[PDB]
Amino acid sequence: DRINTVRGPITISEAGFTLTHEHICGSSAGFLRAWPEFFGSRKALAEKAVRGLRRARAAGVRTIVDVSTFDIGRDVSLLAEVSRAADVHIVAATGLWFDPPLSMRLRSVEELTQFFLREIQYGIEDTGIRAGIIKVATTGKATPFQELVLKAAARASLATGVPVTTHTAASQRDGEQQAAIFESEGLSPSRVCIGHSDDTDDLSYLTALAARGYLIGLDQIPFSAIGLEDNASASALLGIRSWQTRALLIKALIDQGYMKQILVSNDWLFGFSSYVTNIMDVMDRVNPDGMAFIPLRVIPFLREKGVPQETLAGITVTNPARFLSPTLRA
Amino acid sequence: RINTVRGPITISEAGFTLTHEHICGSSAGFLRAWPEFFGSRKALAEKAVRGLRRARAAGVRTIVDVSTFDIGRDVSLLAEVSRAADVHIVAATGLWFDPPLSMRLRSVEELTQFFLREIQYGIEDTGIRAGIIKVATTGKATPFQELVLKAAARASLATGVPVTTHTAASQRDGEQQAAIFESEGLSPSRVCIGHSDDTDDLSYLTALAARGYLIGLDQIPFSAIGLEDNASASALLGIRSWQTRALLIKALIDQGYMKQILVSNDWLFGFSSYVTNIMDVMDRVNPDGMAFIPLRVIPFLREKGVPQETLAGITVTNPARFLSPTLRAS
Ligand SMILES: [Zn+2]
Ligand SMILES: [Zn+2]
Ligand SMILES: [Zn+2]
Ligand SMILES: [Zn+2]
Repeated sequence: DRINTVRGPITISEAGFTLTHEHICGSSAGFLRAWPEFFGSRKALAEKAVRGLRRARAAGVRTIVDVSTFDIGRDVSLLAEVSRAADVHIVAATGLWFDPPLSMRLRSVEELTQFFLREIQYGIEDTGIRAGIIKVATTGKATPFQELVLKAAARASLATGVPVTTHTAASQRDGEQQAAIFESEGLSPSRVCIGHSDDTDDLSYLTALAARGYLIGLDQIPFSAIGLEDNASASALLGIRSWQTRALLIKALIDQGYMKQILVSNDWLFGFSSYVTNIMDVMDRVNPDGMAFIPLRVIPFLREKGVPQETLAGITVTNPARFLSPTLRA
Repeated sequence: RINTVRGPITISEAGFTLTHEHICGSSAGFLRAWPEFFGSRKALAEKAVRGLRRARAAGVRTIVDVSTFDIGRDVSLLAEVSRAADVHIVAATGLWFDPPLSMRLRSVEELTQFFLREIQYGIEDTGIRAGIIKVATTGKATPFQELVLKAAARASLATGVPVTTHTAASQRDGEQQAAIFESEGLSPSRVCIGHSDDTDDLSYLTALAARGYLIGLDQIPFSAIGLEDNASASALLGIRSWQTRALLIKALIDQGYMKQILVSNDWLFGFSSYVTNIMDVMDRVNPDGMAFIPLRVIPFLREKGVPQETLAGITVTNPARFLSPTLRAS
């Protein structure tokens, strides 16, 4: 009956409209503290984040889930600062993404389980801030280390009730192997979001996962390099499908009967250091609305396509609350 | 003056100096996220303080902690143990073998700016300035490692701070490193070619020394003799005896290169980037820790006929000439 945020526990009712896959800053462990000038300054980054969260809040957002892991350079002290300033709840994450350092890559399943548990049950670093979600990643068939991470995430979820959310390459149908590994651990699909699922046009891939009880993360809705296709780096990151094509997958899954299984987000951020230097600016040029893109553009778009407001409130309020509220078994 | 974690020191203050050491071999952010890996931060600090006090009692006055950003260098911890043990510690900038994406994606100009920040401004928000630049290859340089070497040469050329390297001596890495450094105009007198004790190729070593390079014979206690079937320890430590490594010091002395020699242990008080208990295995191999050089190597060389004055030149005179900022130490 409580969800952990960077400001402490909140009720299901307090979470309200929740974006389930976002970032304050996509970076690397230790990088923000070592080279804040990469972002102009820590101050400038903080300011940009407060502005964006305030705009999001004005558009209706009440909570974001920051799925930045240790190796995404998650700085929960920065999260707490911006959450306070903007009055938007922020759920922090544990887990590991694609850039684990050696001190992580060398660890056993038992050790990784202890680390994820520490961040959920005790706190992150010395902040006392506890993670409310576990983030994991594969890009095609899991490496041996990625298997350890998936197993450890499942075990941490099974001991705490905190859910697991994933990065996939939806083209490579990764959710299928992620699912297989989670189920081998006894994890309920009700505690798992298969993320970046909006990157495919193969509806049958999505429906098969949904039929199994998985949550489906349609979470890069504004990602498109339409208008900048000759920007190789931007095209690689954003793809060449329109935001409308991505958004229409939400309607497609509603129509199949899977509205309760849908989670929607922007996968936005206010700083971004793990890619080409100015990728943040390019992204802002693509989507000036930032995190407010879902409420301001996507919801009205789906309404115009015939989706009732009530269904959209279900997807953006009810589903996230059911996903996040700790349980074995949602 | 030479920048230490406690402030700039004069040449006269440096005394007996171990030029390639670590307080803790880890990964960026790792110590702060998972201090229990080390028992606790307190336990790690106590172990480091005990170890430095032992080194000091054996005559050590300064160590150069060549831990980079990606070795998880925590300069706040360095300052803490430096003050507690009364041993000078020089901190490092540069990059080693585990750069995260936020480093790997950076250009030569951006890396140069980062290294310069840590030398001229300070490390993180601590105001502690680096007194050396650490770089690394394992065989032929990767494209990224080339950028790191070029950026290190540029930062050295702007500041007078020297560059020290990790090599695979068996692959004669020193020759490519030298070539890249000189293609940037760097004086060999500002460069220590490190881990040079893992070779029997005296002609490779003397050729470099003759060109003005400093030769880092810096892993003298590294040996898995008595634990050869420990795959992980033998991979890290090798099977070359400590006596063989030490006799290379005498070999270079006997060929007239005493002024080009730098000696050290490459020791540490915590180690998280390898197998979990590697620190224990290492302490079982070399209970003297950083006091191995003064307690074991020096008397061994004395017994082999090397005059004390030569050993003082190597352990006191050479490191001071190496560390004191210049563009040409001659
Ligand atoms: Zn992702
Ligand atoms: Zn993301
Ligand atoms: Zn090394
Ligand atoms: Zn080292």
